[PDB]
Amino acid sequence: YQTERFTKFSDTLKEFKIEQDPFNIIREFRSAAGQLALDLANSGDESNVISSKDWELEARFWHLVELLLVFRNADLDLDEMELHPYNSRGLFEKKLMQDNKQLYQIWIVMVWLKENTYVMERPKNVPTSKWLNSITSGGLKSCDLDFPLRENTNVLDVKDKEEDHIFFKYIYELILAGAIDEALEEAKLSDNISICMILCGIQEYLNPVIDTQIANEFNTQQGIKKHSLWRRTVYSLSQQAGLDPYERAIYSYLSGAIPNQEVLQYSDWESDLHIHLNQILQTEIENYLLENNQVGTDELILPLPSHALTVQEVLNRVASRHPSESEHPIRVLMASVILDSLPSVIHSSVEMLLDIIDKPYLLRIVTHLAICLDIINPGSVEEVDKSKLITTYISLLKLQGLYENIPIYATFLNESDCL
Amino acid sequence: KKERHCRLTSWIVSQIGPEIEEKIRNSSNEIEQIFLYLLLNDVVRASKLAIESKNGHLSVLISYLGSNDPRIRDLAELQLQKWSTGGCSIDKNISKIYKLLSGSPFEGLFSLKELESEFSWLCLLNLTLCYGQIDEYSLESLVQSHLDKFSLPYDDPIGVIFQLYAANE
Amino acid sequence: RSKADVERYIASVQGSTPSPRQKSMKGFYFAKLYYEAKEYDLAKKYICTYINVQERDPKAHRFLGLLYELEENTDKAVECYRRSVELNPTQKDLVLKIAELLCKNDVTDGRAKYWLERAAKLFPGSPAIYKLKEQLLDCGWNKLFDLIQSELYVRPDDVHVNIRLVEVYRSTKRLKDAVAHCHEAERNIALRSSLEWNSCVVQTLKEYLESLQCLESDKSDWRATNTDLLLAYANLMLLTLSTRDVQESRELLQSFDSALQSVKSLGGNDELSATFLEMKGHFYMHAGSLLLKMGQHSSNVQWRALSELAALCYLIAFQVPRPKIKLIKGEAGQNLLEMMACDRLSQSGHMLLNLSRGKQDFLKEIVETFANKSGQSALYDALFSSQSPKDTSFLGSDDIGNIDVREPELEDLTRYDVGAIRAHNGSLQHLTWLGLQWNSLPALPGIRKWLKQLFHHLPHETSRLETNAPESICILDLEVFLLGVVYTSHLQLKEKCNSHQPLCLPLPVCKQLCTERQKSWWDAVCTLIHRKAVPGNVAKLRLLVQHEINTLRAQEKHGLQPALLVHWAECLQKTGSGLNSFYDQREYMGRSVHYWKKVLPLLKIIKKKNSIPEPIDPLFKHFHSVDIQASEIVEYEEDAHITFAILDAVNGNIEDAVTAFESIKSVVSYWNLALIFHRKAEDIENDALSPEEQEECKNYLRKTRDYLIKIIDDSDSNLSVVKKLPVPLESVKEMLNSVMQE
Amino acid sequence: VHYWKKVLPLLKIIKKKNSIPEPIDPLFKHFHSVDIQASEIVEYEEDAHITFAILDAVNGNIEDAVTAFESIKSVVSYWNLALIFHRKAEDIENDALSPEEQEECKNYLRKTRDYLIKIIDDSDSNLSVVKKLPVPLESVKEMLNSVMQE
Repeated sequence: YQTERFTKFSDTLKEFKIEQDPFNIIREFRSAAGQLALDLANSGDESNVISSKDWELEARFWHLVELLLVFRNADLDLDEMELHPYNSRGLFEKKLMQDNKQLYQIWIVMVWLKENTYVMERPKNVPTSKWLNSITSGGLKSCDLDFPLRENTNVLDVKDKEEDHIFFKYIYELILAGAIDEALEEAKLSDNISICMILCGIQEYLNPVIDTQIANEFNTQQGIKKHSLWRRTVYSLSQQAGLDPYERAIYSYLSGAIPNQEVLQYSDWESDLHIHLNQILQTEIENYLLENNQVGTDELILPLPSHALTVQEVLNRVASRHPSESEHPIRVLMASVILDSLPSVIHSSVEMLLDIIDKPYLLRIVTHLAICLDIINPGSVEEVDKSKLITTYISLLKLQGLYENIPIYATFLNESDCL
Repeated sequence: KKERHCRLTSWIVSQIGPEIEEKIRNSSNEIEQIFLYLLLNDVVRASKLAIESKNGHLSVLISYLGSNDPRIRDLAELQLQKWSTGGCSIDKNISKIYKLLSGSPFEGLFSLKELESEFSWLCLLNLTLCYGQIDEYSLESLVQSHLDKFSLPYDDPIGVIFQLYAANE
Repeated sequence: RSKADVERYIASVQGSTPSPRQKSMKGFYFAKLYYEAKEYDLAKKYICTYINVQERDPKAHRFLGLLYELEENTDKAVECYRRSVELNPTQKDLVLKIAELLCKNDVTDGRAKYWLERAAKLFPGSPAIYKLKEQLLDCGWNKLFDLIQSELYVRPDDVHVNIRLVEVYRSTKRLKDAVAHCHEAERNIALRSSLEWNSCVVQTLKEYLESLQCLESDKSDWRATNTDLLLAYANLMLLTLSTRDVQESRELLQSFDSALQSVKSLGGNDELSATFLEMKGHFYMHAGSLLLKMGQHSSNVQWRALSELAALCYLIAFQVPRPKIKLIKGEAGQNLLEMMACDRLSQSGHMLLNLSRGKQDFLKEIVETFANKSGQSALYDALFSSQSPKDTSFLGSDDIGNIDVREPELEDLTRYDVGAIRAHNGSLQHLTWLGLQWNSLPALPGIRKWLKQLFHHLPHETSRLETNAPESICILDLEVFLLGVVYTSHLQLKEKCNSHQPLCLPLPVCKQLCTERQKSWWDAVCTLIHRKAVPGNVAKLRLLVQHEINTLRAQEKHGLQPALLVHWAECLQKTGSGLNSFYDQREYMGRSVHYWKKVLPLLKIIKKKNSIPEPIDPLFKHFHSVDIQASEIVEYEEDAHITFAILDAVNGNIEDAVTAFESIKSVVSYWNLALIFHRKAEDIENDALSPEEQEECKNYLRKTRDYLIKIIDDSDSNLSVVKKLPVPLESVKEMLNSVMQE
Repeated sequence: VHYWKKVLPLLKIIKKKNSIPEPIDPLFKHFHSVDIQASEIVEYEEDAHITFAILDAVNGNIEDAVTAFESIKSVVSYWNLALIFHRKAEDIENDALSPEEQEECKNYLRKTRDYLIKIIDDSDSNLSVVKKLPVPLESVKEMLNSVMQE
């Protein structure tokens, strides 16, 4: 049956033109692609695993589109936040994310990135308690994480290191996926209290009593006041070798830094891009705080880089670092959406019809995207480009023998007359 | 309340300053020094020395001292019970630092009360006031909490003033 | 305020914040009031100091640039805008300004060219963009001509540019080319609707008539150009009456009448003669509309006398026969002429009626009293000043012979409207007017046919109804839209006159009858469909349409009062229930059921006398004038249950449809019961099949006969039931004749 | 039911992929080895709803228990549905009483038979279901023998 696909997308358009909000179209496009992603994936010829991934990718694209256009377009402007110098850093961070839409967009994108991150299954047969092997062998004179750092790592049993590896890797995957609550649960429950505690430093300080404008979200002070310190402390910890590469990786991510080579070598376009947007973000916040004298000089223990990249440049670098992946045609759209250069790319792939015909999803996707765009933002895509796109896709509806559902797509030109 | 607390604790640090600096002068062990820096309510230099002496995890932990995060409090205490039930051996000063993170450094079961004989009473009171459970208590009932654990010398007047302050009701 | 009010506030904040930094940070808010007190050498230094501390504020920098603009210091003003623009790129209007000012001061530097390119991509093909393109060139005749031509290639519908082409032709005194383009451009439907273009058309033609070149060249094409002048006059008259004031409209009439008098003498049997015929009608129609405009403002005695006079004018117009279309040289020309004919009969038609509904056979009196030549002088009197020579005025010399004095037939009127939908480029003004004119009549207009005449091959319903993307726009959406526009418009005007007839206003005289929101949508979807949008503005137009789709389909956060939904539901049921084909029946019934399914939850809350959650900035204004009452709830629930049954029948659930239809003894349920009983009989009626089954088959045909007879019996007895018939009475009788002969 | 009532608030926060507040010196060591995942949440909510229904049945809210049991087609819900349908039949089955009521009483015993048969049919087919039985398979068959001889 699967050669139904176009129906689903077409179907969604029917429902829209007929209850005469348009963001639902895309939401459905997403779900549609996802549903199809499942079909080709389950039981299939290994020629299908490929086009299955091109559907999952499809789906992620629709999601990213929804998220960003919702934020950008459903922008109806709220009330400005008036801080005082007595206010906590927490509030200033919030203010920053409110006022600077460019940067919040980075947040949105990171959220999307996390959403679609793979995490291993929870490690089984985890041991009763930490470093149990070393303790049992005798030779841990101190039971604290820093003991084998104070003096040769030869202290820790091999099996203990192997388990610490399992743990820190799992925690790392969870952190990259946004699963911070799960990471704290794992830390707690796996007898890694001190690491847990480390994960608690992630929050900026708020006090509901002082920072009135969040006395709703909070009933109790929380987060840590000397955060610039925390951050250097963690970063330095991240640079100290004789720690497991995933642990160092974790601290890197937390300090707004770029994890060690041993770990980073396995990160893909999404993972890598995520890492570097995290860096942009971290740097930008800490700079925002410095420009408002909410950082205390004592805390500038160490040099961290102060110069934030632009999303443009991060993308360019990550691209050159992952050319194959970068060049994949829906991930180009992903980037195009991220930079807003989107009608830009529409008109572009339009002129590539004048090695876009070779891949099937593309001509469809661009067309339905163009439709959505001009629905949500009348004017968005050049009238001509709509004409050209629908023209060509329609002729494929004909080549597929689905003339049945051509009128729906017609509802965008007087050129429709000619059908 | 925060303002008053900060001035009181800066002042106590003014007083205990040389005592502790002397003690840091004579220590032969890095983790002990880290602890003493916590005795001067200097979280940052403790964190730094930790970092330098290659005690990095501790270093991170240290950064919590003075945020009263009850999660961290109950976790630190938990770690301490687990050690104090088997725990073949834990360094004498790491346990002290964890006990500081517990928020109840004498009020306790790994207790710093024995430090009664090694430090000015004021020095230990600083520990209760800085870590101790700042948010949940009023300055007065906090100070009172500490005094309830230690008799001060009858003749000492700065002692007397703390007692009159805590005595409130 | 004064000088004291602002300079005394100096000591107000000086005593509140005395440090230099905060003293200078108040400079912008100090300068805020000196700009209001007409102090520009002072306001300049106040803002300039705030700029000394707040050097990154795009608002302050622009404010100084706007102040240097009042000072006419271009070099200083431009630089200020630049800083605000480089700080904040979203300030599009400043990119135009910079480009606007750079081209006016000096073009020698390429910087003026650069900023003009950006200004173009921020405002695709806006009216100002070309203006700047011409300014930059100014700093030679052949050079200007090429710009306009290259500009007209991609922008043929721009009023200003085409005007400039005529002006350039006129500057080189090659007027023959000026009229030539003027003639070939009178085929453009957009330009024909432009007031300023038609004004240019009237002049460039007259200039050519008097021009030495017109006589020398030949007298063969003289008639051809002369036709366009009359056409231009008609279009110009339609527009001048609506926008311009009483004085200007009357003045245009005299030029029109002079032209008519100068043309009638030639006569003949060609396009010019045929054009004179149709334009003659327009003259009176517009003259009648012109008459009614004056009386509206005036007293009652003048109103009746003027409306009496106008009624005669519209009558004269309506009488004028359909022009001889075959007699024109080309297909475009003849179709145009006919289009205008339909417009004349339609507009004058509804006016004739609305004025005749006031009294009984009011029309007869109008003719019997003013058809007399005395009326011709009373018409010339009220319209014009008697001082002008009454000999060369067409109005005074026309032979008013045998006025038909026959009120118009609705069926004829419908085909006039449908044929004239494209008369005024389908402006929502045009349709909302017609829709309102039919709001008082017993026969309803073929809206679905109007839309088919406008957006050809636009599907009735789009397959991809799931999303609101505006590529899925359907004739139903539009039909659903116009219904609300008219239902909304009527209520708004009803409220207006209540505070202070609404039907009686002629189309030009009345103002915008729809909300600018609604008008913006229609203009957008129109430009989009007809493929006359702008590549840059495509995305904006597309979204503008998308915004309203979810309301036309009663989706998330629809700004729809329950009464308007019900009106949509029933208006589509009865619209669909009268259609012949199944495809159309299904669609219209589907949408009707859809809207019904959205109302009933509201009606149930309203049924227990609770409050409806009012909307947020609705698309169709709410009104308590038509708020649903409990007295009418049970009826809608019943009328809806019919609409459900009808769709059940069309889908195949005959058992449930009949079970429902039979439950309510309604005239409409008979026509449905009958129509579906007849089908079960006719198919099985003549093939070889079990005899017992044949008897059961005949039995259904017997039921059909009975239900049709119940319709006619109850129909002839009461008039209210005649109006409830889902199809015409004669159509019901038509079936019965065939039913019984079977 | 008590412990269930304490978990479900946690599962709901875990259902939306948030963080659980870790404990202070817990009595039973936490482990990320068995940390609950979204993949298993809907199951627990279902398995809990059974435990609710079972207690409702034991307390007397048969109407709500059956309404819940029937909602989920689980092997365990059969044994409960069957066990409670059998009791409504057995008590009313032999005393002098309205004949119409007697027919309704027998009707329940007919449902008991059917649910026990569904248990054995699904049980013999698949092993995973055999382990889900709230009581031993032979015990289910034991009742059925007596159910039908009644």
